[PDB]
Formats: sequence, C-alpha cells, structure tokens
Amino acid sequence: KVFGRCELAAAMKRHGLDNYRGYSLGNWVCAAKFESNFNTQATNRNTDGSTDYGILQINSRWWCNDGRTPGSRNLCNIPCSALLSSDITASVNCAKKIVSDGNGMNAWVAWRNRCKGTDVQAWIRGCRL
Amino acid sequence: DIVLTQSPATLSVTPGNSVSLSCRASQSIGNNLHWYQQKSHESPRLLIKYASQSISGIPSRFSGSGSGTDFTLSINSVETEDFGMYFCQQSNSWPYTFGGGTKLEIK
Amino acid sequence: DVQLQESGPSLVKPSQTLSLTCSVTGDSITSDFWSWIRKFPGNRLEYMGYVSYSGSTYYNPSLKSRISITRDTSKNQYYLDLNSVTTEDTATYYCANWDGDYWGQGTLVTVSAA
Repeated sequence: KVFGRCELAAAMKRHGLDNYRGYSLGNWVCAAKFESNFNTQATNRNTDGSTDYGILQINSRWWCNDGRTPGSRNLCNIPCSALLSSDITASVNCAKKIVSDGNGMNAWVAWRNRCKGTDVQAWIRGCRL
Repeated sequence: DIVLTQSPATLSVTPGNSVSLSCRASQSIGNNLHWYQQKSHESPRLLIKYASQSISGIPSRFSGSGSGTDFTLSINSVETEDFGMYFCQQSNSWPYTFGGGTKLEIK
Repeated sequence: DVQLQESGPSLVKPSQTLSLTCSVTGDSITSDFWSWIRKFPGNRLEYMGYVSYSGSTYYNPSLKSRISITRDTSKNQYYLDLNSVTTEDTATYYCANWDGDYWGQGTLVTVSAA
C-alpha cells in the first residue's frame, strides 16, 4: 500500500505517534516519506546482509527477524514479514521501541538527513486530522 | 509527569457479570496506555497494550478501548480468576507512570 | 523461553546503597531493553527506569538521581543500585523487560534501622 501524505498523518495520529516520546507527528510522516516514500511494502537489502522493511524501513539485524540476517537480535520480538502489511500497527509498535532508545529517531538515517532540523510540522499541515 | 487516575478505586462483582474499569490521563497520550493485572504476592501481567491491542495468552474476555485522555478496560463475564488489582500505565512520555489501580473483588 | 529472577538482600539500613540483581535465562540481555519497577505498601507502582540496547538509560526523576541501572553480558544479568535509601524505599522490587511480557517474581526489600 502507498499512503497519501495526509492519509498517513491521520493513521499515525490514530496510532499514537503525535508527541510520542518528544517527537511531534510531522517527524514520523517526514520519516516515512524519505525512508520508504510512504510504501508499506518497501524493502532494501543492505550490504551487511540485513534488510530494512516497511514504511519505516525497520532493520532485520537489530529489530525484526527475517531468518536470513547474521547477528540478528530481534529487539522488537517480531518477524519482519509483519512489518510489510498495509496495516501499520506492527511497524508503529516496533518504531516506538526503537525511538525509546537514547538515539531516538536518529536510528532512521533518511529522517536524520532529510527531516531533522527542518520544519517537520509542514508534513501534517493542509490535512484533515 | 502525566498523571493517570483510575476509577472506581474498588469494584465488587458477581462472577458472570461484566465490568468496565476507567483510566483517565492528565494530558493526551494517544493510544499509549497499557493495562496490567496483579494478584496478591504475584508480579504484574500485561493484559492489553496500546489501548486496544490484544496479547497472546490472555483471555478473550479482556478488551480495551479509548484514546487521548479517556481509556477503559472491559471484562466480558468476570471469572473467579479475574479478581485482583488492575493498573493502567502510559508510555507516551518519560517517566512512564501508573494509575492508582482498581481492585476487582467478588461482591 | 525467557525467565527473569531478582536476587539480593531483603533487609537494608537507612543511608546505604540498595543493590538488586536480575538474572535472565533463555536469551541474551543484548536482545532487549530492561527495566526495574517497584510497588510501595499501598498498591502504588512506580516505574524506576530502564536501560536500552545502546546502553542509554532513562531514570524516573522521582528517584532524584540516586539510581543506576547497569548490565553484565558475560553473566547475562542487569542490576539496580539505589543510593542513600530511606524507609520510603521499602517496597517490592521487580525486574521486567521493556515490553512487559516477562517479569521476575518480585522481591521485598525493607529499609529499617533494624
């Protein structure tokens, strides 16, 4: 599924990401935009053998288990396939654990490079929420 | 900190009847409210996560609803094994905080 | 399957440092975030803090920075240190994973001049 900007903003708000652990909603929409271009089925194989999965490109080496990644730790205790659904529930649940680490949203490289320091609120403006 | 207020403080019910427990947050916490059950001389047990999400291994009679500042835990047809304490906990902001708890006991 | 278990002294003196150990069996501590929660005499629960995978910690401000949560991978255990305790620290202490799926049995620690 490819979410519309406002469609995802509304969904993430329903999924409790507005002001979760100090991060305003715009951060999450912006992150999804640059991490997966709002595509819930997005996947990217990394050189270290790991793969990033879903709308928030969650990594198989530290967060989910896809059964094919070396030093997998499965910090989110969930199979990566669950992060490839049109339903964002699992991706949001795992993202919430990731951001609860001291590194916060810096775990998301695209967010760090294209969102951090920008007017992230712009990503939720012009939307019915 | 975010303050969670639970009510009623105590609720008596006859097995077979249904009940609903309330938990209100001092500020909006989205869906980041979880429910725990705790019996005498026992560690807490997670029943519902993120306001309404089910937990594997928990009886289906337990369900949660709500968002923002008002949440409820419902038990459809209370069983004797359900008597004990119920606490809500928010994970929206640090520090995580717990409600004062509601005691569920047989009439 | 995973199992958590608290251990340590059950009786401590005011002003001393209370130390508890949580032994994890079934998986490595490097595969989760670990927490400490305590229950006071009147059914009052307090989330003390947790240590995440990066080593970063989050402590409840209520503890006035008297708390330390550390880990030891070689022994697959994590710890709780609470400095300068008072009778207000008497409570049942529990270790549990961040997800709340695994909890230790809990251990009562009483702070008294005796």
